[PDB]
Amino acid sequence: ADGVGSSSGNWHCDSTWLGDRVITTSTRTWALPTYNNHLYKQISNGTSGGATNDNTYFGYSTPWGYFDFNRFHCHFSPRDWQRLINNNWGFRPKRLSFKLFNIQVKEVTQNEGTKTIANNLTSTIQVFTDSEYQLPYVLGSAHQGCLPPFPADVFMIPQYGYLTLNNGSQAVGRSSFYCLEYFPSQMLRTGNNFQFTYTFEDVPFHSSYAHSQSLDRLMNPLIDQYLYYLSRTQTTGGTANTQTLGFSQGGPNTMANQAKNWLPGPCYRQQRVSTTTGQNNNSNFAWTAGTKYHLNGRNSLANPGIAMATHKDDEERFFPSNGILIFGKQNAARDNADYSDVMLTSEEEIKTTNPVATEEYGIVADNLQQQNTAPQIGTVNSQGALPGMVWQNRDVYLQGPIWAKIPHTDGNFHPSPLMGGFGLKHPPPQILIKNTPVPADPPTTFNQSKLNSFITQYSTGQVSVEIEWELQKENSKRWNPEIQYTSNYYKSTSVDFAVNTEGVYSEPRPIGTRYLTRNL
Amino acid sequence: EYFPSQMLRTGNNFQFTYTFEDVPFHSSYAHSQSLDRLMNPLIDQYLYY
Repeated sequence: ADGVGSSSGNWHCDSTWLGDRVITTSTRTWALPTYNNHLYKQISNGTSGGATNDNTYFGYSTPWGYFDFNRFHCHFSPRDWQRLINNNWGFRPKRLSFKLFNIQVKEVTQNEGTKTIANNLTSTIQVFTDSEYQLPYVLGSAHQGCLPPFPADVFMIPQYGYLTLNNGSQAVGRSSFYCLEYFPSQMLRTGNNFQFTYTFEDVPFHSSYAHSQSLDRLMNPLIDQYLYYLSRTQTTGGTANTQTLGFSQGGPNTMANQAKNWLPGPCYRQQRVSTTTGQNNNSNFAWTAGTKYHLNGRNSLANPGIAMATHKDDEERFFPSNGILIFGKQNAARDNADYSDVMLTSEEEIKTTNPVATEEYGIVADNLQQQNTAPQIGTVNSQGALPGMVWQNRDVYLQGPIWAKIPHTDGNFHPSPLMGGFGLKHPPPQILIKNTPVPADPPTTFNQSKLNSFITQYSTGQVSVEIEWELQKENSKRWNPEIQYTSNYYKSTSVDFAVNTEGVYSEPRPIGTRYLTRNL
Repeated sequence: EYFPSQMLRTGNNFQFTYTFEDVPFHSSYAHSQSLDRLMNPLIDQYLYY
């Protein structure tokens, strides 16, 4: 049975590689504190305080907390991530299991200056999953508070909150309030455990590979085309130079002129920034020159935006202003961190199919030329979908997110999340957890006011998550060797992806998925 | 007049049936959230700008 003196689960951290499948399992130790002193609170921000209109909000913070494993380093060790990206053309999630076990509730009393902590054996926690998607879904915004990448670390559970419609700092009639105690929930004492299972819906494999061809090079280099293009509008001669028409076939020496079947993907142009700072304009342009969208009178940066190549050849010092993912190095500051404290990703691989984020999409015609008027052209800085476009998605990273919830709407176009990962109409459900309030002694004459005098408590336990992943094997006939992700050979003060002398785990660099190649 | 047609005198009647093809439900509702507000208001992101 389950009692005070027996454990309700075991520690599972493992990975198993079987054929076309890999199964990861992770266990961590968590600590859960009481939030808001058991209260729900209205929160808002408005111009009155001095915020700009672009930052206003209205919402609620709750006493509850939630579990989040939406980063890949929750499930994969760095060596496992190497096995995946060097050997496979793609992967996708299939199913998951979740367990919550070995739960301990503790009470802390304050007397004079000294603080003491004891067990409370009869207290509970409450847990439920939102399986019908009835709550605002705050997973998928890339918040802090996921399970830690390193299995020995103990993490704090984050507080749940949400936003609803606002006008300035005020609410409107359509604004919704939610009470989370209004769902069914399971209550657990120190001997109880909790578990559920979930199945992923069909989703396309993430493409982990780069193309070894480019979209404008798909032709046979040895042969002419049978089609023709207009090669000459004027006679080339001694003196006159009158109007003429002349035509040529496309061939090996004019590839720019040949007829083609396909177009590069869409473009929304970003401003370019150099990591060599003396090359940048001297001014503070991050917001005023930023790439933005405009919704209901608010301006919001398109960050990272649609997938575009970070730079062209030999340009690596440049990046789009708001167009890339940027991670932190360990102990990086929250505000105004220096360039040496952060890690910049590069989407450079998709340069074959996708326009570079800092250039125009192309050129079109402005006017109607004639004998009287010379022709004029114009530059295309944003281009939506054209028939014949092909494109790649943004890459995924070991530090980065896995899935997002597709918003429930009448229409969408190519619902792949812009921060990267798998779009899901029915994502893995969110998991809510709370300490049950325990009153301090009531008065001995009746009073109708709600009791707000409590014994301070927190809880701890273990959590397990297990995901099964499907693999897509690499089939290539390429003769020469591939690029692989590898560790450095040379000696160093510390080992990458390990602890230091102080005990702190760190991740030296971001690692994407695209190493193997494939024909376009 | 180049199609087949049914002719009716004062005692006759006419009828037919039809089945709609699968179509998505019209959405009769407004959203209570906005697209730029979907985040958790209490927590920082781990990304940088």
